[PDB]
Amino acid sequence: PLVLQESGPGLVKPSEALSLTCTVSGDSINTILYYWSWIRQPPGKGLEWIGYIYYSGSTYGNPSLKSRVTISVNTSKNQFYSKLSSVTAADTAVYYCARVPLVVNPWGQGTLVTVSSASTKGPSVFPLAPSSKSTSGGTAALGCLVKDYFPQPVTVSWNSGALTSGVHTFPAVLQSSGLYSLSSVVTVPSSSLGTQTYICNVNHKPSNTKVDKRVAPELLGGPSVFLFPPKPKDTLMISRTPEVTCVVVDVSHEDPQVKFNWYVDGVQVHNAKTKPREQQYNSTYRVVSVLTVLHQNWLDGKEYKCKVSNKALPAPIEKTISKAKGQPREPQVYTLPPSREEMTKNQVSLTCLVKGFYPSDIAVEWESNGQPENNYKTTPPVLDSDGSFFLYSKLTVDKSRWQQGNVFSCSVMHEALHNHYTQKSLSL
Amino acid sequence: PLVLQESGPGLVKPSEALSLTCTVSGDSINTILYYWSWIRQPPGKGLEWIGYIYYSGSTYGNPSLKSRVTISVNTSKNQFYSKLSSVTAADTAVYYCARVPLVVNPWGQGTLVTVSSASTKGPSVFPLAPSSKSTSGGTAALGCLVKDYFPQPVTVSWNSGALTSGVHTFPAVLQSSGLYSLSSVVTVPSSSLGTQTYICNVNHKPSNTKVDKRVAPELLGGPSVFLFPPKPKDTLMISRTPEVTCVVVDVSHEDPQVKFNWYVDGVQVHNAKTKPREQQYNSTYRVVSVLTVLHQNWLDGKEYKCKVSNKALPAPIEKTISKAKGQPREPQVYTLPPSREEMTKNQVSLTCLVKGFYPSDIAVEWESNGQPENNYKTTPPVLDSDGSFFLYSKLTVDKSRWQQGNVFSCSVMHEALHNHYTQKSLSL
Amino acid sequence: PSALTQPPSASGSLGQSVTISCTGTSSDVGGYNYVSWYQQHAGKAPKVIIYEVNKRPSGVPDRFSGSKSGNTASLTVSGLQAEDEADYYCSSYEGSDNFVFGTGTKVTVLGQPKANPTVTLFPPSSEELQANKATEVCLISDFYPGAVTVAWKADGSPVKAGVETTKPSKQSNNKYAASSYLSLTPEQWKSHRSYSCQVTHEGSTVEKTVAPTECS
Amino acid sequence: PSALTQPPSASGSLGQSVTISCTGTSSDVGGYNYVSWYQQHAGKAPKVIIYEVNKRPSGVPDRFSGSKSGNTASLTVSGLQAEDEADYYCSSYEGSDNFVFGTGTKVTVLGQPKANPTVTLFPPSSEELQANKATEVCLISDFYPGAVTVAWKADGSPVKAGVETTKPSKQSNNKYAASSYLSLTPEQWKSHRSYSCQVTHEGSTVEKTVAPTECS
Ligand SMILES: *[C@@H]1O[C@H](CO[C@H]2O[C@@H](C)[C@@H](O)[C@@H](O)[C@@H]2O)[C@@H](O[C@@H]2O[C@H](CO)[C@@H](O[C@@H]3O[C@H](CO[C@H]4O[C@H](CO)[C@@H](O)[C@H](O)[C@@H]4O[C@@H]4O[C@H](CO)[C@@H](O[C@@H]5O[C@H](CO)[C@H](O)[C@H](O[C@]6(C(=O)O)C[C@H](O)[C@@H](NC(C)=O)[C@H]([C@H](O)[C@H](O)CO)O6)[C@H]5O)[C@H](O)[C@H]4NC(C)=O)[C@@H](O)[C@H](O[C@H]4O[C@@H](CO)[C@@H](O)[C@H](O)[C@@H]4O[C@@H]4O[C@H](CO)[C@@H](O)[C@H](O)[C@H]4NC(C)=O)[C@@H]3O)[C@H](O)[C@H]2NC(C)=O)[C@H](O)[C@H]1NC(C)=O
Ligand SMILES: *[C@@H]1O[C@H](CO[C@H]2O[C@@H](C)[C@@H](O)[C@@H](O)[C@@H]2O)[C@@H](O[C@@H]2O[C@H](CO)[C@@H](O[C@@H]3O[C@H](CO[C@H]4O[C@H](CO)[C@@H](O)[C@H](O)[C@@H]4O[C@@H]4O[C@H](CO)[C@@H](O[C@@H]5O[C@H](CO)[C@H](O)[C@H](O[C@]6(C(=O)O)C[C@H](O)[C@@H](NC(C)=O)[C@H]([C@H](O)[C@H](O)CO)O6)[C@H]5O)[C@H](O)[C@H]4NC(C)=O)[C@@H](O)[C@H](O[C@H]4O[C@@H](CO)[C@@H](O)[C@H](O)[C@@H]4O[C@@H]4O[C@H](CO)[C@@H](O)[C@H](O)[C@H]4NC(C)=O)[C@@H]3O)[C@H](O)[C@H]2NC(C)=O)[C@H](O)[C@H]1NC(C)=O
Repeated sequence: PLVLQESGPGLVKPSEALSLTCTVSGDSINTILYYWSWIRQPPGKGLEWIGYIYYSGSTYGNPSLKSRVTISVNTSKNQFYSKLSSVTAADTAVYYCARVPLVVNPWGQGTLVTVSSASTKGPSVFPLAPSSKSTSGGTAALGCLVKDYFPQPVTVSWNSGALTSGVHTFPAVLQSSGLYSLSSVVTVPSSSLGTQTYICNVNHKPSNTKVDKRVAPELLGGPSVFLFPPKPKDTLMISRTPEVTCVVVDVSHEDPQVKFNWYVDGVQVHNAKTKPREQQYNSTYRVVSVLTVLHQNWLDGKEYKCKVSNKALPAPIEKTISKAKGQPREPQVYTLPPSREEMTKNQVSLTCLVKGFYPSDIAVEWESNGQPENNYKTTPPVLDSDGSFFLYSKLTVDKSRWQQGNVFSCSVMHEALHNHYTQKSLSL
Repeated sequence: PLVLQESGPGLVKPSEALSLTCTVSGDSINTILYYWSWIRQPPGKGLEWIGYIYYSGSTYGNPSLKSRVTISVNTSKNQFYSKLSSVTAADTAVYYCARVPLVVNPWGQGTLVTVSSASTKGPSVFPLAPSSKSTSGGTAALGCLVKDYFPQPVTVSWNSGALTSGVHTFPAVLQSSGLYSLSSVVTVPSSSLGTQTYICNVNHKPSNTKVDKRVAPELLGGPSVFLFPPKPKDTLMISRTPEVTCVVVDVSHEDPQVKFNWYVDGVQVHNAKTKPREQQYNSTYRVVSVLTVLHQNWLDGKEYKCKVSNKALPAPIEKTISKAKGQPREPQVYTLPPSREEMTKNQVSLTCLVKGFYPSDIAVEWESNGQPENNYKTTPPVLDSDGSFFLYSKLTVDKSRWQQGNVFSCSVMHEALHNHYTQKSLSL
Repeated sequence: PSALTQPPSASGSLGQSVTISCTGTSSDVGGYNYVSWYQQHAGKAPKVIIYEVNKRPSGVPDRFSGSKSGNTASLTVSGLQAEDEADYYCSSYEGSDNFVFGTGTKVTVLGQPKANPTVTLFPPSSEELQANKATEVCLISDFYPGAVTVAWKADGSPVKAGVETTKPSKQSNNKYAASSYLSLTPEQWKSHRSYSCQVTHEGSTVEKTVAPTECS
Repeated sequence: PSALTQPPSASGSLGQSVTISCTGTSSDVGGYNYVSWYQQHAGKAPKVIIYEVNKRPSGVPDRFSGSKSGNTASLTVSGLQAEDEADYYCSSYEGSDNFVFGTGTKVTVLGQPKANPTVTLFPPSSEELQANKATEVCLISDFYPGAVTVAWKADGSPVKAGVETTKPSKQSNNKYAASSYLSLTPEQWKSHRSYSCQVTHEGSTVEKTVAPTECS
């Protein structure tokens, strides 16, 4: 790698002498191969060429600085020379050691030719710390930046000075006050953020200030709860065991810890044999918390609750296993056959009304004969006109199979009915 | 109110003299009306009576302290007297000024008779700060408590010393070290917590330590999101305006601030005419954020997203308006009449199959004739066998109205069909 | 002098009749019919339930039937409740003014389990923070043995100086309670984010805090 | 001495042919056929696109057709892209070694809007916190006027001392940038929970922070 770096600086006042210079390490030339240039930029203006030199034998200087300039070299020592004699009021510029290729493209650091004495005092620091709001693709850019110095070059080093992959040490400023401010970004993977420690670590030897600082990103998660029935055969059977259950889902993997509170009645049961379990679901968990119920308490009009408290939830999601108020009702279970215009179709379908019911504690089904059937859709009921509930059940079969004389039985397992089940039955 | 409070204390060593006393303010007696007692409790034992006196004229002292004791009074000055002469090794007890009713029930403060010199040094403090986990009814109890002192009485005052409603200054201890620790609870309304500032504010004048501290409770809230279709007549019409919408619900009232991010494609649209609105729903809000769509972009296979970020959500709920993959399908729209066994019923019902479809971008309906009908339930479809979707639609009417010859029309507005609508039609 | 000799304990089931006694000394139970049964609840001083051999005032119910036969005076609390777990004792006069009072009977409804309340954590006050001091403390209230320990943390690790932890004894509900404190200056509290406190008590050992973190 | 006289600006629509020029001085454009067109992107030094009157190297495409007629040398960037917004300029030799270089042409694709990047907030280092000091700062980077302001807060309220805010000038993308700092000792940072900083810049005024609170 090539470097070009200048010396001789200070601030001085017109009618006496200053000698500037530039040394190079990592590419050959000085004068021998190509040429060299020196530029100047006044504070508020841009770039103007001040001289040229060749292989060794032709130095031509600018009509401002003509007859005046001397742009010389020291080939064997690889160093450059700018000894001049009368830099007046306006000549105070940003002089930089400009190697040539085919025109003037390798940039030095340069050293300032300025006019009457001067000071040297302090920097400090700034870390561009990244916005969660996403830019496109696998791009993420965070940073560092350094503020308010006097003398320039600095040593802005990333993660003590290592990780110069996706780094753009963004360029400096020389303020209207006379001060300084630059940046230094880290343009690496978005996933590799949070997963790793990144540190901005500066140093300034013109005064004495050194520094160090980090990173983090963000995205989706915040859970859901639900509460569930005991089976009605578990509750009606004196010998089989009922239970109320509290599923908490969407938990997370960065906030597991799901605590429960259990109120059988208003008075805390606390315990009974409430049993949770946290198991590795898709990229979160499924937690199944489990109360034990003695039949009667359900049947003697009891109120239940599960106040789920996880840290990912600022405020604990309560849920009452609450039944509803009432009308009687026992479903108006009448299955129905097709519109005749489906015997002009390879595939028929079958209905099963279950209207007129209160609670919405429904469990319809279908069959072919002793074994079940696979193709069905069941409506999860609408609160009716005369203050009841109703639904419709499907069985998507074949006309060919229908006229073979198949015995489809819409098994229903809803409530103020006889065997906590009633089955209406259908065929042609 | 009555007070009884004792003096004369210290620690001294057997074979010389101590004179204890008790003065009262807020009830009459001393000797004249009733009687007075003095007790003693050794460190590790309980209560034993040491003497008695009447109206004025009969002082009887204990067989331990008989012939020994003198329990006397000063009626006019309202003060009591215990001048005694030989409290040996075991006599060092918790002596307290015990007024009598019918037996020995108003408790003084008492002053300790102890044995050989003693010190006096420091307390400090403890605030019972309440558990969110609920106790039954409109009960809530928080507190304060004071620790590690030498000399006793203290001034534990609640909310600079005011709010002596539901306060139980819970009783003290005299430790095995010789030290002290008591409590002071605030048993007021549960709702009035968070809503108000409560302060525990102690003071001890035996040494010099004073103090002050507060309270808070907890319960439910943490939001939900959803994303919604443009109307297909808005998208198919070059002249009518389509749009994708992001409803965020369950927001809260303690965390309003819902920010959105909008990616039409992967590249942020940022803006378009995305318009939110926060309006006072039930005890939270409903926020309706609103993108503007030029038809074509939907139709030219575009991906959409709404990354909803509220503070009540640690991690931002993203949702992609994503369509699905494909099979063709255009619903197998065949409405069906009853099972004949419903003309033995005052009320009939009607079916409407819509099977065989891909997307689940369904919009079925019903009618009576030109005007709609009120009683219907529609299944939100099941992913079929041959890789399709299917549902069932109801219309709960009367047999009487059916045999009058009513023209029920199951209007469907699902998709790979002709008028982005097809209607199958049914009657008897 | 005389202690009125009471049965030491007596037990009854819920829905049973519990009897208690009291054997005198002439000048008291036997002398007069002025025998006085009381009911004390562990926290305060005794209430009045029976005096003068079945002579009761107001508030107290029909259930309490107490009298005297021989010089064994009796109290019968029939059809008992969960309310009646208290310290019941006999009393009586002596003449002129004085009276003798009983040695106690503990009435039980049949069968018994365990119970627990609080160990908090607290900072200084601004009354001391003013003229250089930060005295913190650690409270271990209520238990039944007289044997508890304490120890602290300061950013999670073992501390070793300036903490005075001292031994437990009895309250007005006759359970023992404990004391501790550690003393630093403003600066050392200001440098420290945490102070966690760890008590123990017979295998029930604790690293405590109600605290949901410390922050702002 | 001589500046090669270029058209000052030139504009084209996307899908149009843009031409640029360069009027010499004998010893350069007119002398030799060695006329050199360049393309500079505001952040770094110039790249090579054309030299020797339509003689180009590698990487650069078919689109760039540049040559010379009379002493007005020309560059034509046909069928332009959004990539081509850059500082294009002519050059040429003089003899022996020297060369004269152009005064620039700004090529535009037709029509233009506004843009904004960053103002952060930072504490001290532990390199100074060690031997008593807490020097904080406030950075107002990049804008186009040379007129910005700054002011701070410390727990939300107006501060008045020890802050050195000083005036903005040009960068390598030729936009101005600013500086500020305030100096306290460990103790005064340690007492203070917040330090918020407020810049302004021509009606675009700021009370900033990326910070999601301050805590632990
Ligand atoms: C993740 O994940 C996913 C995906 O992935 C997956 O995949 C697969 C394939 C695989 O792979 C795996 O792994 C993976 O993972 C997803 O997630 C998701 O998400 C979503 C959204 O986002 C959500 O949602 C939620 O959820 C819910 C649910 O529910 C249910 O259902 C389903 C279907 O069916 C299922 O599955 C689930 O789970 C559930 O279930 C349930 O559960 C429970 C528990 O777990 C159960 O129970 C039970 O039972 C019985 C009783 O009852 C039995 O018994 C048992 O056991 C016991 C008891 O019980 O207890 C034990 C004991 O101990 C005993 N005992 C004695 C006595 O002894 C016994 C035994 O038995 C012995 O043996 C005797 O001897 O027992 C139990 O366990 C139950 O059953 C079940 N259920 C049924 C039904 O069946 C849903 O639903 C929801 O919603 C809601 O929302 C919320 C919010 O935010 C709120 O607001 C509310 O809740 C709502 O709602 C409403 O409500 C009302 C009232 O309130 C009602 O009624 C209505 O209707 C409603 N409505 C509506 C409309 O809704 C939520 O949303 C979730 O989270 C998840 N999941 C799912 C499934 O979905 C995601 O994305 C992923 N990702 C990541 C990245 O991460
Ligand atoms: C509170 O509240 C409540 C109670 O209360 C109440 O009551 C009442 C009576 C009254 O009083 C009131 O006030 C109150 O408040 C409650 O709350 C609740 O909660 C729950 C639970 O917890 C929840 O849930 C959630 O949600 C959701 C919902 O959704 C829907 O639906 C419903 C029914 O229908 C409704 O209502 C709602 O809202 C919704 O709706 C929607 O919305 C939207 C917005 O807002 C709309 O849109 C629209 O449209 C169109 C378009 O498209 C139009 O257009 C408009 O406008 C516009 C636009 O658009 O844009 C504007 C613009 O600008 C323009 N443009 C242009 C171009 O120009 C235009 C215009 O038009 C012009 O004119 C032209 O010219 O436009 C818009 O706006 C839509 O439409 C609607 N929709 C419909 C459908 O229709 C549910 O759903 C959910 O769930 C889910 O879950 C989650 C979680 O956590 C997740 O995971 C997910 O999402 C799930 O799911 C799933 O998913 C999938 C996909 O992904 C699907 O597909 C499936 O299916 C599913 N599944 C399932 C199963 O689900 C959630 O959960 C909530 O939150 C609430 N709400 C409700 C309703 O529910 C509570 O509790 C209370 N409390 C307290 C204490 O606070």
